Amino acid sequence: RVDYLRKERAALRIPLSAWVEKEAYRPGEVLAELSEPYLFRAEESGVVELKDLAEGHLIYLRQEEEVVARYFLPAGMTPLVVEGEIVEVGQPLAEGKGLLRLPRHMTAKEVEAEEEGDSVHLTLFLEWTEPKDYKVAPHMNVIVPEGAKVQAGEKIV
Amino acid sequence: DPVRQYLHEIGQVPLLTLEEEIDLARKVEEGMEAIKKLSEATGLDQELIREVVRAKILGTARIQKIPGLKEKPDPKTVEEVDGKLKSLPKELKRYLHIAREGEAARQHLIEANL
Repeated sequence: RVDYLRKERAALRIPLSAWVEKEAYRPGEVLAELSEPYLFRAEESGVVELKDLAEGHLIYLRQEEEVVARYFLPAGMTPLVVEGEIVEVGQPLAEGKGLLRLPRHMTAKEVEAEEEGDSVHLTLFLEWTEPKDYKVAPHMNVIVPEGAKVQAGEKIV
Repeated sequence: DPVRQYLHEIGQVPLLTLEEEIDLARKVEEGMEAIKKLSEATGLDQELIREVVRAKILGTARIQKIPGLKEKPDPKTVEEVDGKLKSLPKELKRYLHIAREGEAARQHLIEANL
């Protein structure tokens, strides 16, 4: 069982009446109390990408090829759009309700603060674990040891 | 009785699963190639380092004290080689242990198919 790492720098739009307000959120660490089911407001146009992560979601906004932005949907912040579907600016991207805590497999490092009125933007550098399994056969022999830290393009077995 | 004796002595060890077999040949050949890579390091013979491995594995001074009244000098042509290959970096060092365990597995294979 190889648990890999995934790094992404993503933004978030949540009001200021919520914002649990921390520089580091552990898995399951509560984020953004809110009030009412805030509608995530797209700050860019493009086509989306819905990459489902455990409880949480991730929206990649790109025009043609290149990415225009990346958004993070905390647990309970629900997607209003289908992957690849064309969206616009200010469009109702997603909806959080109440709690909307941090995902259970993911961390948060190096928070950010952009605050305007009742709302605030937070750019979080997020890294998680996206594990995968490999079935070994008698035609194989494991090389790397148990609980080892593997590189990129590493001979495992 | 030596007859039942041998049979029971070989009946003291399990055979091998297909896995164990493939793995055996694998590690064995990894040791046999390891020695070959050692010959390219300290600049010794293919069989020299080879036998000298058994000199620390197959036993102590019992392996070279009776292959006949003459085989090859134990304190001279070997002991110098047991220390000549002893000072090498981490790069070359592992290829020694691969020779010890690699050549070791050979015996397991034989005992198995016995």
